[PDB]
Amino acid sequence: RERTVRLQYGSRVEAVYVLGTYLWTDVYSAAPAGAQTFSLKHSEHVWVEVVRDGEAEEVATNGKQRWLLSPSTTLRVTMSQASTEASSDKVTVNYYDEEGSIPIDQAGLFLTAIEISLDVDADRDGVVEKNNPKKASWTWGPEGQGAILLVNCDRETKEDCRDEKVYSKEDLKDMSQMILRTKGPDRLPAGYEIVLYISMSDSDKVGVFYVQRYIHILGRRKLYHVVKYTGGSAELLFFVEGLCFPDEGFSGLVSIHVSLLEYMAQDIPLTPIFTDTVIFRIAPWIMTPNILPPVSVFVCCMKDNYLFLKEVKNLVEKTNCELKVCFQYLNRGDRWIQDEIEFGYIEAPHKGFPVVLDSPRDGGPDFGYVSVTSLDSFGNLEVSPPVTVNGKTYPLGRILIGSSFPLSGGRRMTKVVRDFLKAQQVQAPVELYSDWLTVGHVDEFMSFVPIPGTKKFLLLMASTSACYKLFREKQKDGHGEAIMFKGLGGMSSKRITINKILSNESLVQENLYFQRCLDWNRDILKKELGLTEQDIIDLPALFKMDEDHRARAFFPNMVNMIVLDKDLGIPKPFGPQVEEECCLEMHVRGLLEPLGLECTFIDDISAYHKFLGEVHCGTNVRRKPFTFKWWHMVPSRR
Amino acid sequence: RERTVRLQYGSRVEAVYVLGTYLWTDVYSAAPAGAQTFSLKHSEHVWVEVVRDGEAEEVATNGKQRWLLSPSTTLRVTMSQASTEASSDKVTVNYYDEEGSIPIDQAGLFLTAIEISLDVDADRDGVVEKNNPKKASWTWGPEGQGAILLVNCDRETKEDCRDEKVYSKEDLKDMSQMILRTKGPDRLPAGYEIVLYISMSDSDKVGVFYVQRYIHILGRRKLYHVVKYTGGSAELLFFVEGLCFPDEGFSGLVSIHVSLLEYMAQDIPLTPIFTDTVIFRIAPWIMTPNILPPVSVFVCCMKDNYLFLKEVKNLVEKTNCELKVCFQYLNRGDRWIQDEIEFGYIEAPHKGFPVVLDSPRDGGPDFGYVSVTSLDSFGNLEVSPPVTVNGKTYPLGRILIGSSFPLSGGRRMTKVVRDFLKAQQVQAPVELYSDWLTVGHVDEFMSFVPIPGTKKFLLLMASTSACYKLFREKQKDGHGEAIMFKGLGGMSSKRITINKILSNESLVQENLYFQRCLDWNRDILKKELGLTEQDIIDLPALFKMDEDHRARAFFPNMVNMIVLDKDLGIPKPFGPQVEEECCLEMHVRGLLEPLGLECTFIDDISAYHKFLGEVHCGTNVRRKPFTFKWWHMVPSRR
Ligand SMILES: [Ca+2]
Ligand SMILES: [Ca+2]
Ligand SMILES: [Ca+2]
Ligand SMILES: [Ca+2]
Ligand SMILES: [Ca+2]
Ligand SMILES: [Ca+2]
Ligand SMILES: [Ca+2]
Ligand SMILES: [Ca+2]
Ligand SMILES: [Ca+2]
Ligand SMILES: [Ca+2]
Repeated sequence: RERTVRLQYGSRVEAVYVLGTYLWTDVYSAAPAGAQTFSLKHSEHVWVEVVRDGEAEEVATNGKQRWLLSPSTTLRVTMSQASTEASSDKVTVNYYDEEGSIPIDQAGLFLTAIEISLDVDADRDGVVEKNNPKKASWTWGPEGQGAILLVNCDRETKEDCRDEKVYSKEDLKDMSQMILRTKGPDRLPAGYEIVLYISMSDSDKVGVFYVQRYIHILGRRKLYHVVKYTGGSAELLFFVEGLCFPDEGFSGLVSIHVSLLEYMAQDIPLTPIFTDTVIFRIAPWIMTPNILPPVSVFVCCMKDNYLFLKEVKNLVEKTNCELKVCFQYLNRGDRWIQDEIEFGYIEAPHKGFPVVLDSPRDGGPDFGYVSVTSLDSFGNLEVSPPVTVNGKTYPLGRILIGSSFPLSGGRRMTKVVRDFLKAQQVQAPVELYSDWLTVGHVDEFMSFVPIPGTKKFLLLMASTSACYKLFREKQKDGHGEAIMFKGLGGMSSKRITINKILSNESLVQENLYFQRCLDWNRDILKKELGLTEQDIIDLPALFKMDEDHRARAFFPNMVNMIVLDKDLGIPKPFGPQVEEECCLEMHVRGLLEPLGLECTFIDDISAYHKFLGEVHCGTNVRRKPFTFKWWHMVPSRR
Repeated sequence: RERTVRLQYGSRVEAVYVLGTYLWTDVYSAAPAGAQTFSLKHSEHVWVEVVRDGEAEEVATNGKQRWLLSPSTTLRVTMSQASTEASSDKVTVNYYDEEGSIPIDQAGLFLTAIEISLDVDADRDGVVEKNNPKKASWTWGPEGQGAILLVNCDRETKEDCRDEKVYSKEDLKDMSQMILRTKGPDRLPAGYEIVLYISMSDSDKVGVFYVQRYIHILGRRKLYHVVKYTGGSAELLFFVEGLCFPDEGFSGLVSIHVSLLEYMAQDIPLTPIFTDTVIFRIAPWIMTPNILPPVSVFVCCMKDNYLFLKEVKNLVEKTNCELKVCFQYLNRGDRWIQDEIEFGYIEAPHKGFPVVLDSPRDGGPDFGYVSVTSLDSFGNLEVSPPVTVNGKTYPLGRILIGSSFPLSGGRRMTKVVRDFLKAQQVQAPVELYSDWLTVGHVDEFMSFVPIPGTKKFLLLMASTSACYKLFREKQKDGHGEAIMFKGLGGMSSKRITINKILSNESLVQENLYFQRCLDWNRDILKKELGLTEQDIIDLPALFKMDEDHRARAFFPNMVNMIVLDKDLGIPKPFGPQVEEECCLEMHVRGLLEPLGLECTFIDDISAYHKFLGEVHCGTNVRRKPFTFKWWHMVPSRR
């Protein structure tokens, strides 16, 4: 970076020189009228070149050499080390007339060299390197560069980013470090100051603190901060926090600048002499698919649903997971832990923590927080395992959300949430068709499970055709009078049997139609996830149709299951009993067990004595993040 | 693309098959209970494979072969040609019990194959190719692909895109072609229709017409159109227009879909069976730098400014350009042609036209159209020649706009215009510092000129130091009493001479300060344009300071000049006369003429008898577009 500094006719010029720049110096304007040639002297630590029409020659500290004065003959001035109190850094130019070798005038440049660098960890190893040449840019990929910021959604005691205040030093651990490194003499020369600043636009995206006492110096309603200069080699440590996630209209990128400003006069703005810039990207909110290792199983249910709690506890005891049990709240649905909460995470090189998206129906440390229809529930939000589709890899998987057909006039998840998920970018969301379901959640018809002992996975699909095939076989086998819902006393008077199901003509037509809805989804998943029929297992399911021609479960949907590695908690179907075993249970075992999946059926409905299509319990599994670092992905240009 | 179609127990299935897809067919669900094996037959133009657990074998039209019934044994069904009236395309599956070789039941699939493709010129040669496999994406660069749309800002008789109506067939020439190509029998089977559609979001970005009668079928308040199906090989020609340029919040990309919809029942939404998508990018508004060939010179001035008009006409007569003369209007400034109008262009493979940005102070065919401060004027908007900066090429140059320092609280061009220019992307704008000038326009201090006989160019910078050096030389030479403004009778009583200028102490300090403002710009231009001192010439300039400490010209700014290749119209400076020639004129000739630039001084101030810092005339040159195609650029990720 070349910077212009002119000698003044005939007055001396004093200037700060910032290392990493060099000066081009006009000596011609300061020459008195009539002068012919010029000579120069300079001090030890100042390098000077005479540049005549593009050709440069280094000049000695004390030479007698003379050059013709000319607009195209200039100086180039460089310094490789900062000034100290022992420095006298200068260049002095003498001017000569045609007649005689004694100088007729003199112009000089007194310099104070300083190092100024605003530094961040742009190489993404968690430590702040000195002046990374790439620090002003942000690039994706394994070779990518530039610093990362976490949204500080934490709380120690709204969330931590809600204000401009910092209390716990623990908070600073969530924060990215930014260091202003300087070197120079005891003070800046008269008329200079160093100022950190941000744009008005980024002022709601960031906050910056300086440390027993943490001062908030940039952020909401603070766009600049004058920095105190310390001489010698000094470092000022700053901590930077993100205030919000990428979204519609916010890419995730923010910038912080430091400038050396020169005081000109009263009422004149100060001149930026030198500016250094660092860029941060705020880390996206990321979702964890069923293939990732489980950590904690969160469950909600009424206090007296005893079988559910015993059977969930038993399942979890087969694993290394912890069980967290939560009951119902006045402001939350019976399923709220599944529907109102989604466990994601954020990651930076230095730190990461799980982060919960919380969407209450009505209404900690390193667990972060944050017209409507049923499709806005997080039962309607899933994510696939890592996939490759037509050569394009999605190392974090793809987010799936249920919707309706474009021209249908049907329900759709709110634009605000869809925009949020799309803006995270690294999960490249796909819309499925959930609006044929009364509740409208993708988790009603589909799930993913890992295949034990491999790196592969399966898509599990609800299938009505599988159920009808099975029931027709059992009927052919002489089991037509086999009764469903055994043990649910509130269903007993209905006397529902395989015969009674198979003879219901309108129910058959309804379920053929629902199977078309399932198959439409099957095709989208196969296309957008790069799946073949070998990656899919069909689980028998059955639905009843409402007045809107939407489906609700006839018996509990087995596809919505707790996946803990090889161990699966599967909703107990209460299917027809053949030889004192549920034919639905036996059929599901026959599909899954050969692959090394272990099935545990979990009864969440007995406590209610009947099943009308609604489940009153919910579960959500919190998982370890992907090993793959999000910043190593190269998302498509948006 | 694999699509799911199940045989129905035991009822026949009729389906449309779209070429470019294949069907996976479940034969197991339709089998009666107890059946053991199955056999199949199929017609000549239907290819059938039995796929047993991933392994596929082609099956003959009439074989006797039997396979074990099984959920994992399915059919794969493909067709390579559309159906005609002579077609009977079918697959028939027979089912067998354990005992006996006579079929116990049968299920069948009756098919009608059709070709459906929505086609655009994605390869950017101006003709619409058949089903470009890249047509659903848009990529930058010489190897880039996907179709281009023009904003139809034209008018033949607001602009043409302002409504949904089309009159002149000439209009359709501005429009991009989109063709729906189909092939099939006389009619679609019962229960199907073909529908073109767009998102609500894109409905204000596009419009689509179908042709003596042009019907507007998609656009504002029209999101879908049912297409009439014609049998045999048919093509429906559509014309597509852009309604607006890329902007803040609009990337420039729009999508159009066609779907085959299947009617299910009353109150049920129709099922999209097949969807094809094309994407367009709306061409950006591009600015033309002074290096590009001039076409027309537009000029405005009062009717009686005779010298100006004679001298401009004389200049233009040295070239092949046409002169267009415009006078003053009540709603427009004296400079309006320079300040309120900017001539850009747009280009698509098929067509391009110049497009004017019009910003009236108060208030045709293939010339398109479209708190505030002085910085919003287009005197404050320039563009550099093509440059390369640190290896990064800007083949269309970079847009330059004047601003103030970030922390100054000074003036800045309105966010809406800045956002617009940034969104065009291909000119990668740079902000300079213009706010030290009373009027605040970059064109007051800087310009570009080509170097005749080469591919190179020069930056011209106003310089106060150059003026002081020259005046001090002339004074030393005994010319101190040389008078400026000779012939301007309204300046005569001031008796301004070189001596009087040089002895004004406060004026010297003001101009040293203005030279610091110029040099700050010089450094930004050198940095952001990749320029060295060899690419720059300094023109003498002088300013007076106002109460806000901002500059206005002391004598006419020569840097704002008409550039027609080697020929330059330069504002006549009215500088001090030495030997009956203007010393400013002679000095400027001595700089430019050796490079083969021809200088003509143009007097725009004599008609006013004095110069107070304001010029009452304006010029704007309309130029040929770059040879380089904008879509061949690869802009940085935004
Ligand atoms: Ca580092
Ligand atoms: Ca925190
Ligand atoms: Ca806080
Ligand atoms: Ca924390
Ligand atoms: Ca969920
Ligand atoms: Ca083409
Ligand atoms: Ca038009
Ligand atoms: Ca129109
Ligand atoms: Ca036209
Ligand atoms: Ca302009």
